Parts: sequence; structure tokens; C-alpha cells
Amino acid sequence: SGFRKMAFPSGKVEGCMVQVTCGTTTLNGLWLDDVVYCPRHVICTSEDMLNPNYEDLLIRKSNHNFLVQAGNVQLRVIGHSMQNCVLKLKVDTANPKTPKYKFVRIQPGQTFSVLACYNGSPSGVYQCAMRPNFTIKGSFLNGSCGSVGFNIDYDCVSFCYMHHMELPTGVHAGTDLEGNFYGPFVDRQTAQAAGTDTTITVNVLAWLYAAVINGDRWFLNRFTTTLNDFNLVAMKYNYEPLTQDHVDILGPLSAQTGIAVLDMCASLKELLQNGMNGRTILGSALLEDEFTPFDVVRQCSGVT
Amino acid sequence: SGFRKMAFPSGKVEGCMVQVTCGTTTLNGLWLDDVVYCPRHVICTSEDMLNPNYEDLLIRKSNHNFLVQAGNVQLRVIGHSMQNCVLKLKVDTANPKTPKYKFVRIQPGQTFSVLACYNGSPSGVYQCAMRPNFTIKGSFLNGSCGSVGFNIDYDCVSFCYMHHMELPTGVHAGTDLEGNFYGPFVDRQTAQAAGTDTTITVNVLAWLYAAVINGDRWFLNRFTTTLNDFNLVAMKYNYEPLTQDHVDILGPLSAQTGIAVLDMCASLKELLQNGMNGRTILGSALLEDEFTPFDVVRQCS
Ligand SMILES: OCc1cc(F)cc2c1OCOC2
Ligand SMILES: [Cl-]
Ligand code: NA
Repeated sequence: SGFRKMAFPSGKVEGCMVQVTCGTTTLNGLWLDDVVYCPRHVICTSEDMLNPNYEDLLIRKSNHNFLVQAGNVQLRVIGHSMQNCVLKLKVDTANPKTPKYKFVRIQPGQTFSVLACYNGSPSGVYQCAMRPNFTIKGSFLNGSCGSVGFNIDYDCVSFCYMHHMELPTGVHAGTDLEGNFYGPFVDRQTAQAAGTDTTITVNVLAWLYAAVINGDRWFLNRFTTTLNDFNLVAMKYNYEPLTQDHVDILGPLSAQTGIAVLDMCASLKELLQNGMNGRTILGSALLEDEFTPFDVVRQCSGVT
Repeated sequence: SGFRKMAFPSGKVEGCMVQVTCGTTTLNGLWLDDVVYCPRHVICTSEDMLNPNYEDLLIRKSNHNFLVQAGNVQLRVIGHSMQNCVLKLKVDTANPKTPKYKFVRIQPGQTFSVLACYNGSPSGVYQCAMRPNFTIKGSFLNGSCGSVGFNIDYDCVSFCYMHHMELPTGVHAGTDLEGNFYGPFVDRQTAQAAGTDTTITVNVLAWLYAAVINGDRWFLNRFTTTLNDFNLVAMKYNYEPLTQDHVDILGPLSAQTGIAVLDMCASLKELLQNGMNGRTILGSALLEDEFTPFDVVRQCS
């Protein structure tokens, strides 16, 4: 029994983290095969950051300008190129600890594990969700850029996030491993803001199901509803629309617990309209939306 | 900025997880140098759950009754001994992935990371605290016994918890790596129940300081309190007594924020009285007690 926000074991990714220094800037890199991946903004000074021309900034650097440290050992940079907002540093040695991996781009609402790093050294791991406004509510300090996010399925590490910046509201923005930003953000010191966020409806439902599985049932009721009716409620409370795909995805949990998805939506409708009236759900006084349906299944089953 | 329940990176512990089989029972073991540590209840049969005599059960076993599997490799067991409630299986191969490690018995209120595992392979990593009633609020399914809790300080893994059992209220009980249980629990399936749980007051105060560090002051007030009047109030909300040690421990966070410990205590008293009135603190609508003062300093600016 029990339910906890849970991250994937980080071992396979720890073995890929290196330190990358350009001039006076140190941040983290990801070492896979013979390439180290890191944010392209490592090549900027503070004045550069204001309005950088990355291709011209890069033309002036030589391979020996990039100091790459794997633990206590220097790696030798033999090439450098850019793909979108990530810098690719070809090194002379393939990482002997390279796991089986893919680069994948995730959808808002999907979760992943973040391995926060500083000076190439892993410091902590935590679970994040890609918000509907394409930010993440991470925990990062100066030096964390280049930390990565990932999922694992059957050993295969799926890398989905590289950290690039913090927004004025304290939430975080980054790219996939092909250098494409999540959200309408740019790697420069210009005025940027997170848009208004919404609540990930399908994930709240999944967490309500996790709650029922764990014996927390007080919010169940006799009523049911329809998609169109519920989605009118979701819009009112700044919840994402619930689609038919979402009902299908929740399928398993629906039959395992005898609450149909639209049965649960009537519980959530009531929770949105009336509050929790002093009670909690899985120990929370808020409705939690950073557990996917798969997250709930994996934890409420044994997957390793 | 930001503030998250953060676990330690798990790789150093992943390289130590193995599967231990005895009879029909499979659970997890911790492989350090040439010793595999696991719960001694792995040797119980269905008859032995209520009143096992572990000495009598163990003297009947030989080394080859214990199967130990590391990844796909069988390890050869070449000795066995029982220390309190853990079995220590001597194996013929030292673990080449053994980190710098130590065994530390922790106090209530201390936090640590749990590497949940099933059949010797890690499933997920999360953060727990030792509750005042010596249970932890974990996430453990059948087959997770032998999963371990740990902190990592620099490059040294301090192992502090081994999972043994789930109590009827859904909370969890285990041992230190010397096999001594936390709390009054025993590895028997007789009715036992944890004491009434309480909130870890020094940890909530630390988390309130985290919120100030990250730029939030809405909950402070113009008052202060004596330490004894604070405790008289906080017991009425089932909060643990705050001691002068706790006040000392919070010194550094007080210096960083400029808020004296007993003034932060006055803010806590008002929050217990008022609730949050529709606001949140570091994203939570309840007061959070599983971050220690040490955790806050290590995560925050
Ligand atoms: O994991 C629970 C468990 C299994 C078992 F085979 C024997 C005992 C157990 O709990 C403590 O009491 C002895
Ligand atoms: Cl301690
Ligand atoms: Na219903």
C-alpha cells in the first residue's frame, strides 16, 4: 500500500552526466556515444545573451575552448556543431556507460524524471510534468542548466528534456534533446513569461483512481455524467478538456475499480463545484495532476 | 527557484540490489563487498508468520538453500549468520560496484530516499521521513521487502532503512542495517499497531523558512512566542514538542532570512489557528513536515 510521487531509478542517466566549461561558464552536458549534448547558450557572455547570433558566436570558438570533464577525467573535444538550441560536442571517446536510449518529445500532461546536476555531478532526482503552458515546476539553482529529464521503459532510457532557463515566476523552460523548445520561449535574456496554466484533467482522474485503489473512497457518488456535460464544467474551472482518447486511456483503471470514467468525472465535477469540505485525498488538500494514468498503473503494479 | 520533494540519485544503490530466494519466497537483498543483507523473515514458511523461532528455522538451512541472483548471475553463498532481524549471507564474489558506504541509525524526523525494488531490480525512487511513531509512509507492494533507504553525503551512501513489513493502517516498518527495528515493532504477524502519529514541528518550521527564501512572506505576523507557550499550543494540534536543540538546528535558516526562530514559531501558531484561507505555501495547501532543516539548506539558494 501507499502512493508517492516516484521517479525512475537514475543510475543509467547518472553515468552520462559530464561537466562542460566555456570561458567562465560551467554547466552540465549529456554524454552518449561520442557526443556531449548541452545548451547552446553556454557560449554566451552576459552581453551576448541580450541578443545572441549563435552561429556567429560559434564560428569564433575552437574545439579546445570547450573543456569537458567526465568525473575526474578530461574528455577531448574533436568537433562541435549546433542543432536548434543544443550544442553537439563530438569527443574522442565513446561513453562506455551509454545506455540503450532514444530522444523523444513529450506532450503536455506527460510526466518524466529530472536528474538535477551541478558541475557534472548528479545532486537530486524528482518527478515533473510538462505543464499545459509548456513549463515545468522544477527545482533548479544556478549551474543546473543541461540537467536532463527522462522516462525508462524496459531499460531503454527515453530522454525528453534538457533544462535551459528559469522564468520570472520561478517555473522552468527547456528543450527536447534535439534542441526544440517546449513552449514559446527563446534562449536569450529578453522579457518572457509563462502563460496562464491549466489543470491536467486526465491526470486528476488517474489520481482519484489511485486514491480509490488505496482505500480513499469518500468522494465517490451515485451519479454519472457525459463528456459534453463534464467538459463544460472543466472549462469553467480552468481544467483541460477531457477527450474520448482520455476515457480510453483511463480504461484499465475504470474496470479494475468498477467506477466508470464518466462515473469518476461526476465525482470530480462535484469536487470542483463544492470543494473537499475539510477532507483530504491521498493526504492532499489539493487535486493532484502530475500522475499520469500510466504512472498510477506502474506504481499500483510492480513494474521494474 | 522551486521546491520539490527530491530524492538522492539512486545509481550507487541500484548497483547493490539483488534477489534472494529461500523456498518459495523471493525478496530483495543489499550486496555490499561480499555480504548480502536481507530480512530474516525470508526463511519463514506459512506456519511461521505468528511465532517464528528464527534460530530454530535458520539452523536447519545450509548455504545452498539460499539462492542469490545479481542481474542474471547466480552468486554462490558460502556462509550465513543472523544479526538481530537481518540475515547476512556471505557470498563468494565481492560486489565490484560497492560504493563508499556506512550504516547509520536515524532519529524520528530524519528524511531519506527509498529505492523501491521487486525481484532485485529497482522500480522507483522517492523521499520518506521517519515519523515520530517510528513508521514511514512509503509505497511498497508485495515483494518489496529488503528495499533500502539511504542518504548520500558527498560520495558516501549512508544506509539507514531496510523494509520488513506493512502495518494494518497501511504504513511501513523496518530495521536499520544492523537489523534493529525502528520503534516497538517485531518481525511477527501478531496484531501490532503504531502509536498515534504527530507532525514533525522542526521540519514544518524549516519548510516555512524555505518558503521565505523562495520569496513568500504572506504568513508571517508581528508577534512572537515563548518556546513553552508555542509547545502548549502546538501539542493541541498533535505537533511534536519543539526542543532547544531544534531551535539551535534552525539557527542558520533564521540567519539567512532574518526571522528569529520563535517569530517563525508565532507564524506557525497562527497558521494552525487560521488555515491558509485559500492560499498555498510552496505549492501545498497543507503544512509539510518531511523536509528537514538540512534538506532545506541543501535544496534552496
Ligand atoms: O512481509 C511480511 C512478512 C512475511 C513473512 F513471510 C513473515 C513475516 C512478515 O512480517 C513480519 O512477520 C513475519
Ligand atoms: Cl538522524
Ligand atoms: Na458517480
